[PDB]
Amino acid sequence: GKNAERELVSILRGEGFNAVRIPTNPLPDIFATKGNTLLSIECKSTWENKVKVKEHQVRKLLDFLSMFTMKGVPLIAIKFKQVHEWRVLVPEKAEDIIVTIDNSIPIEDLFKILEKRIE
Repeated sequence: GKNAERELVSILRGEGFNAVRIPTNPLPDIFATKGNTLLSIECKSTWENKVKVKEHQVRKLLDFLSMFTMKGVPLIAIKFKQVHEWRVLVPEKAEDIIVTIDNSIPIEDLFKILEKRIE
């Protein structure tokens, strides 16, 4: 998963986030900040149209956010290679989630929203 993580970090940095991959278990794949916003990211790349993220993976994203007094947004960021698009889902609670192209949004749509939330 390292190449996809590097690509995502590069995207986030291009978008003005300070983003870093955390070397590899208890921590998110990537975290990124811009202003008072902290993204806690599970990053996945797939040729399938869906990806399963386990409860404990989501929990790790949330626990990481709980460490900081920033406005946290947990994110499952998936490069859905079969549509050549990074899409994201913001987990609302720690549970098993199947992220699909249909229940995710383009990462650029997220960035558009975050631009408003930071503004």
